[PDB]
Amino acid sequence: EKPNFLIIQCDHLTQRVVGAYGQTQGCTLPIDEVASRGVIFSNAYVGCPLSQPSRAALWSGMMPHQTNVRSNSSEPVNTRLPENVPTLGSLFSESGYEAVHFGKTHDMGSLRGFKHKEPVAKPFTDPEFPVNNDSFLDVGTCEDAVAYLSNPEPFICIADFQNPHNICGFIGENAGVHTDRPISGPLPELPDNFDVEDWSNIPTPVQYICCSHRRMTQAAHWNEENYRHYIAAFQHYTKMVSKQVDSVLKALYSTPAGRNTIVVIMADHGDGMASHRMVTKHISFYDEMTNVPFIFAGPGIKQQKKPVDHLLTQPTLDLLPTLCDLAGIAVPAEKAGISLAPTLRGEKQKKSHPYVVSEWHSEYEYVTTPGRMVRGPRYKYTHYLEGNGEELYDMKKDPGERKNLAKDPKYSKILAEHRALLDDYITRSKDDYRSLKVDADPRCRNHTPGYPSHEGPGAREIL
Ligand SMILES: [Zn+2]
Repeated sequence: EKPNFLIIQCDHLTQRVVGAYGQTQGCTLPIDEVASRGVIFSNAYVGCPLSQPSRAALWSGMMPHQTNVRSNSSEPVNTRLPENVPTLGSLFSESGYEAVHFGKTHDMGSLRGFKHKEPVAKPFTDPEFPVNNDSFLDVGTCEDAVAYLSNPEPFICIADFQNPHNICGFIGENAGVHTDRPISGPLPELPDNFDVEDWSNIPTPVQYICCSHRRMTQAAHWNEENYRHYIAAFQHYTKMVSKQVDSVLKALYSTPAGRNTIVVIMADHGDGMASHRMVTKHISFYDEMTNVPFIFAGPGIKQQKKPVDHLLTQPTLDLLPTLCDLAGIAVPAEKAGISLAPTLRGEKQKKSHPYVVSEWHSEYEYVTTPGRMVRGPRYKYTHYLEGNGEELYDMKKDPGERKNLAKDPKYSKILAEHRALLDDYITRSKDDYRSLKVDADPRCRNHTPGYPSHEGPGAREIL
């Protein structure tokens, strides 16, 4: 019998908060239970740390400059994926699967082939944290997926949850200098990489996220207590969505279809979680935002106690071929992803990514400051057109990315070697990166570098 698939994706969800990754306890027990039956990938980099580019890319198995959906802007700034591009939904539908999608779309046409049902917001009251339509829509999504799974073959079902994206609304309610609303639970500690060591040693676009990113403008002058309350809220919205994941899985396993279902849990991108002073996602490529949870379990998938760290994976590219392989569906040769089904099955992985990549372009076209990330087996390299800025982090010895090695002459060979990987990427993927124009108004680079120095309203008000 062909397997069913349930893909659960949570917007902003991070490795740090998912207990299976070993950093934070107590926030994701239902996800951790799935992980404990299957396989989790340590190195799972998304193609862009932003929702619409990530999703347009994910469901088509392509990179953002190829879909040409490079920001969150709507039509005509970004155009829907052409109907001739194969997608996860087209491939599965054409192979006899019922393909259904619940929850957040934000796909710019890459969900073609799925039958989508729009969720309806179901409001509720939270006595300690701000909640908004992000959280209320998730209630509807959960109801929809529960109803579907409680009476389902073969099928592929996506449940696209918003949380912990309600962190964005939290930041708005706590913008600027403020005293935090008291909460009852423990107040988390700041991460080891909270502080930026040296602002002069990071790229211009990253130095001025306070100017270009509304949420960073709002948090720029936050104190340490303020950031700790941010982390608490992030954990709270994570717990909230984890309860919905539990409800969805209970529905799945309530009929005989469940045991024949492969479950995937992932995120479109992560969240700064105060690391590098960052809130949410914008411009930078640090692991908190680019390296997401990527968990599989189900029939034929052999349990692995240890996270898989010997492979570099790219969910944005790899999900489509992995699911097709598990379903016995031929993948178009042009798709650049690499099926992980052999690793999942305990069979020989004959092909793997030598490196993985992420992209930045713009958020809403106020500031266009393209960049690229290359994660090799050990080091992460970043480049930004603006100022020709570069980063180089030793991910083995400096997993917090505190120490930029790009200007250290001891690392000049390593730096060259990673520039060369970017060159290979640009060639093979037909990236127009090197020809792109920076549009970064000097008004958004007009104070001493770094967020504590930020003055004034930021790009969306000034430009
Ligand atoms: Zn600023």
